[PDB]
Amino acid sequence: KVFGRCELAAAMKRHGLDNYRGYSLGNWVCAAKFESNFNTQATNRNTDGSTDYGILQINSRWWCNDGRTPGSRNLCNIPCSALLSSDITASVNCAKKIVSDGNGMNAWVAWRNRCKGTDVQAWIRGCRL
Ligand SMILES: [Cl-]
Ligand SMILES: [Cl-]
Ligand SMILES: [Cl-]
Ligand SMILES: [Cl-]
Ligand SMILES: [Cl-]
Ligand code: NA
Repeated sequence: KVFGRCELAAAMKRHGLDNYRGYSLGNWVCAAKFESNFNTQATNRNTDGSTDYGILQINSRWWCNDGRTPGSRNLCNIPCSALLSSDITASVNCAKKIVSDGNGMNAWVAWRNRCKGTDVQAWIRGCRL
């Protein structure tokens, strides 16, 4: 599923991400835009053989099991394919664990390079929330 900007904002709000660990909703929408272009089916392979999955590009090196990342962890306790669903629940719940692990949203490279320090409220401007 390719979300619209305001559609995704509303879904993330319903799932408790607005101001989660102090990150306002626009941060999460901005991250998703640059990680996946709002596409739940996005995948990208990394140099070390791990793979990033879904709307927030969660990495199989630590967070999910895809059966092809030897020596990795599965800290969200899910198959990586669950992160590609049209229902964003699994991605949101795993993202909550990631953002709580000490480094905040700096875990998302695209957030750090394209959203951090910008006017992220623009990403939810005009949306009925
Ligand atoms: Cl957009
Ligand atoms: Cl915001
Ligand atoms: Cl594995
Ligand atoms: Cl949902
Ligand atoms: Cl933080
Ligand atoms: Na893994």
